[PDB]
Amino acid sequence: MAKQKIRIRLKAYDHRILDQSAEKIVETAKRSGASVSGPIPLPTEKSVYTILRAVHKYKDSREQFEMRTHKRLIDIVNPTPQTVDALMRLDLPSGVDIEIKL
Amino acid sequence: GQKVNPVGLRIGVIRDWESKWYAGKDYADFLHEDLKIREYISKRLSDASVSKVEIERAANRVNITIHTAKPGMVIGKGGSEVEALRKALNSLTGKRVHINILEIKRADLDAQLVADNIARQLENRVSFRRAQKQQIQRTMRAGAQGVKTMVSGRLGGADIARSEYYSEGTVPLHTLRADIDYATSEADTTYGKLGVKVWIYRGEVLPTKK
Amino acid sequence: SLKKGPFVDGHLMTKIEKLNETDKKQVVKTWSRRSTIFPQFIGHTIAVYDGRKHVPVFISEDMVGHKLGEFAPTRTYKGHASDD
Amino acid sequence: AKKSMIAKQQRTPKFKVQEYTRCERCGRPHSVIRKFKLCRICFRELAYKGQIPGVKKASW
Amino acid sequence: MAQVQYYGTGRRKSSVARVRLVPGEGRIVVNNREISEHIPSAALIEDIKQPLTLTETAGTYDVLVNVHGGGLSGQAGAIRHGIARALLEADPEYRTTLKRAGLLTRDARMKERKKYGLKGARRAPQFSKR
Amino acid sequence: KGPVAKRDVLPDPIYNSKLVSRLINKMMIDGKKGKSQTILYKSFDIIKERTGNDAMEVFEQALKNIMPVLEVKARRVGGANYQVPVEVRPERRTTLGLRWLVNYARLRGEKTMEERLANEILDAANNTGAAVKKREDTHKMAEANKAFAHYRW
RNA sequence: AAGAACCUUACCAGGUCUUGACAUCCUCUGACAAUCCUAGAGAUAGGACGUCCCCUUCGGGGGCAGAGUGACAGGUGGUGCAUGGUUGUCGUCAGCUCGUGUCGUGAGAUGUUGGGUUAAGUCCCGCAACGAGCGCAACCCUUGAUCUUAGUUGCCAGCAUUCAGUUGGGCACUCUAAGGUGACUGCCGGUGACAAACCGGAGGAAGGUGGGGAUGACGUCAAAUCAUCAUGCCCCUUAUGACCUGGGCUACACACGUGCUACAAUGGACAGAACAAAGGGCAGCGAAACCGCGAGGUUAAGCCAAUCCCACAAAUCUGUUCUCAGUUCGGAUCGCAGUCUGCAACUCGACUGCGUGAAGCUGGAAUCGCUAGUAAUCGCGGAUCAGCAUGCCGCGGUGAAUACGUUCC
Repeated sequence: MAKQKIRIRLKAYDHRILDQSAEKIVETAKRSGASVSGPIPLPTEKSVYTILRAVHKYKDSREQFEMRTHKRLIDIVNPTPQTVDALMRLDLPSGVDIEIKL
Repeated sequence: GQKVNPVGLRIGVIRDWESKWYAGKDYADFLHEDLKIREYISKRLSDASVSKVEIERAANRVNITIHTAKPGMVIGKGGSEVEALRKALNSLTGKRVHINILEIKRADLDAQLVADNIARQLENRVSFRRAQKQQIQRTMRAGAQGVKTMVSGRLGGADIARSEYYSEGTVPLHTLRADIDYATSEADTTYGKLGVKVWIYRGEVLPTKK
Repeated sequence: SLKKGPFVDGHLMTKIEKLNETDKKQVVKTWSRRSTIFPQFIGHTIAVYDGRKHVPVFISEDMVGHKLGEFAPTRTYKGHASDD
Repeated sequence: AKKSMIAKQQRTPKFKVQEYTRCERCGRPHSVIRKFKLCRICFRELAYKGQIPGVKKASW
Repeated sequence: MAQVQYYGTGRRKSSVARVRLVPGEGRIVVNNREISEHIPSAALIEDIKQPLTLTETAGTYDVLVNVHGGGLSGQAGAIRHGIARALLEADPEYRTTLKRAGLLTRDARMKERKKYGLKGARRAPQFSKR
Repeated sequence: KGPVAKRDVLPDPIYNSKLVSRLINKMMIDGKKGKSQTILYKSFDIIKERTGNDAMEVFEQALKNIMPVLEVKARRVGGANYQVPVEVRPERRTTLGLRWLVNYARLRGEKTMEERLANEILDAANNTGAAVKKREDTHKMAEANKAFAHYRW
């Protein structure tokens, strides 16, 4: 009964942009479609960075700026071509890492 | 410190980054092109002026929207100027471009503009004290819960060095919802450069839910 | 070093080759001290460029795998105050 | 001599090993992270300027 | 789908455990291994088994537990808090004696993140005047 | 300020009592509960082997025998130091007892650490050894010079 | 200094250039650019093979080179006793001030003192003062409890399957990240003016600013950085500039600061067994198979990664063995033979095999850290990075002793 299915994945630094993008990318899945799996959470990987405060010495004082990387997955049992043609247009967001695979 | 920049704290919790995008195979190259766009907008800062440019990119696309106190300076007559700028940027970025424009209401309220203006006043060799007073009066005309301002380096050419600051109303940088605008500027008198700083407390932001 | 093999810059190779086949010229300066001594190179005397001054160096049969520039120390001794 | 140094770097090295990392915004070599090719101070000032998401600062 | 059993998650310092109090002989099972075997010897294992003995004594219920993360003592402590909370879910009435026992809460504590300029997230290597 | 709360130790299963757990705390080095565990059980075993008696009894008599009744406390009010004798807190009593116990046990020089802990604890049982001698020395520094610490301070 | 073999590098020595290595204006031709040979250490010069492109009725447009030319360009040159900018320090200490008014000839004072209370100028009450601003606090992040939404690459309990959560299935649970719940002295009791607050107890996953981080107030030290950048002034310019080879930044009689490894039987050595977290990876991580004692190599699957790889956790536990000594303690120093990276490992790289087996058997005077998951200690990862991490930044394992107290520093 198992069969290959399209499984779009999203990635972004900001999360509000990411789950707004998730809602926008599943909303097209809902119309002219069926089932529509929700956006399941992924572990997310941050990158820490310690940098010196002073231009010269005083290495004892520093600061940690870091960049987290969120990830998400979305699925749909029915390929439904009409919402795939609808999928081609995406006004938002400029900052998103959608990836399509079947 | 002794004074950490509020702009380095406000971002994230209460304000958006000046340039948002995603990366990507080349995180550096997007940053290079964007910093170059800053380098040319800085050339546009010479007279047309700008408070800030917001930037967005999505693979072979860019959204370098501008907001400025004087919108017609960059548009020109017939809109030819924004087009020529669009070509000058298209020649460099190597990708499609469509620069946007915005006209801020009560533009004096913005920290970048008042800081650039008082800096130009320092270029005009007007007394720095009276200039800061006119700053506080003008921002008072702008209407705000609290405002602070500061200048450093040579002042009137007197003494080896001096630093001054004036303020009125609450200016709570330690507040995490303060939404305080921050600005810096660099005057260039023959006696020497003049450091410029200004803090603008727009007021607390109340979180929403639906 | 490692394998295949010791590495002269290669100009010294043709130089010592021509000097071996004929002429038998003696005493020649070199800036490239990195080159290792070779069996074909034997018996030659090279002025070694330490930097400050060239130091002439005869080549005994015993020396091959040692670097040609190793024999001349750039370092100046010692220098110390009250000896003994 | 930073102009001579960036001129030295932008030109192709005689050997590929020679290419040390350096930021474009400033000509200072040394202590430049390779992953972002920015100055520690370059990245510092841009960090107060805010160039990338997000939080910032000193979490976890 | 078999006979009814209670279960209680129990973690400590990044070491999580999933106990299952199935009634039976009372022999304990950790990762398909005996507690006498999985952590020899180790006497502390009896301290992992103490809360059941401190409460009336004794059933004794069989335990099928699956634990992951942490070291041996940490995962064993996870077995302890895990059988403790499961015993809490056994009957509501027992909880009163449990207040005297403490033996719950799992006090969250774990090694502190290192401070910059410090080796032990508190310790400073050295100081010297002049 | 004020007094601080102190945690009670998890009781040792063998022999039940928490005080033995206090020994598990003190004898331990490099943060190893297991090494203290092995030396503890081997200690009970070697006590079981020579001169038969309950380990808890000889241990109890030993710890009762190694607690000082008084302790001096140096204070420089003027020229040269001046120790002040005072009655010891029972927690401080067992603390000094166990610390001088493990310390002198460490220096016994025997090839087996457990056997010399045994010889030491039996020396405490027999009113002898370096530990009892040291408590006696503290007893000498005390009493003989308690007059400055009579009821003054 | 988040990587000095060359480069970096600035400094030295030698060899070379003067509108220049780098930017612009002019006139001005011409595409620019490369393919090799010759001489040289390179730097570059001497030759040929070569470029001679794109839009225009001929003026041109375009990068770009070359030529000359005045301009200029250039300095990690001097000045942090000219600075902007950025950062230490007292100090995450609770103070520093202003508006109005009052008092004082005046400077100044009152407010900010006093009583109680607090980590706090914290709150409360009173007070010739009433307010307010910058801080503390709160607001944020992280950690812990729980719910809801959402179940793959992650998850395996209930079911069958298998060498294997691996494969059917399950999407409970662990786990994952969004929105919520929760702590506020609030509930009780006592003290206190019935105020603030403290103490005790209950409730509770966490109790009395829960733990940690971020958050550093007016200012002090003419504190640090002209050498990140920017630059006032001063100085140099066929040279304080530029190119290159080699050096040096690693010196060596010694002093000091700061780490690492040990001086050993709670141990060393061997064998077996067992528990992590977090991070990194496509110019990359590189499994498995095979070759070599080892380091690595040959070859190559998979992985843009909750899939796969870096990758095995180490202490520990279980036994065997040595039986108290410069030792089966420790590893220094050096020799020989290999290996990774790189045009290239002499100066001045790392690692391995073999051999050699310093000193040190716990350290004077003196001095440092730390109140609990802290000290103690064991391994792992990353930034750095061709190669080079005992340093730095993190991750987790194991995990205490003591705090009577403000006499003294």
